[PDB]
Amino acid sequence: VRAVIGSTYMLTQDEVLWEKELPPGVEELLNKGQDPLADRGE
Amino acid sequence: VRAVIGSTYMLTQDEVLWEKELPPGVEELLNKGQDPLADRGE
Amino acid sequence: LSLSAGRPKRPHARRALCLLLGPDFFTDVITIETADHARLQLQLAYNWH
Ligand SMILES: Nc1ncnc2c1ncn2[C@@H]1O[C@H](COP(=O)(O)OP(=O)(O)OC[C@H]2O[C@@H](O)[C@H](O)[C@@H]2O)[C@@H](O)[C@H]1O
Repeated sequence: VRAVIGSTYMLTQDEVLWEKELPPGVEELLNKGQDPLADRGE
Repeated sequence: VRAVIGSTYMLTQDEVLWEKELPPGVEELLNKGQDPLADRGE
Repeated sequence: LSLSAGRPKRPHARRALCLLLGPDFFTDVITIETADHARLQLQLAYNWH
């Protein structure tokens, strides 16, 4: 499984989308912590 | 019984999936302890 | 990073992916005792970077 970043990628014949399962708690810190320099009081 | 890690492995003619039975308590520490550097207060 | 936050500085709060290196400051109340057995709570700004 690789991370393709760049142009608009099209899946080849033998590729399927891989679901990255983040550890619990981390998913809250990415949605909540959009900018921790300004969002810091809570 | 061996641990195959790497490419997408396909079972041969004389291989069956082996269920690793962890000791009790350890299975809780792998599901709960995803990141003990951040998840440490409990 | 399971950091510390709040006034009395609870040890497990403000969990967070980032770590600021800028000149910030955390205010903590600390209740200390003097040499005359007159305990008093006081605050420090703690300018850190
Ligand atoms: N996600 C984070 N990553 C790294 N460092 C952090 C994070 N969140 C807070 N910190 C640091 O830990 C300190 C904890 O502060 P708190 O006790 O939550 O707030 P308080 O001490 O009352 O006041 C701090 C004050 O300083 C300013 O940086 C901030 O605007 C706040 O008003 C913060 O000031 C900040 O510098």
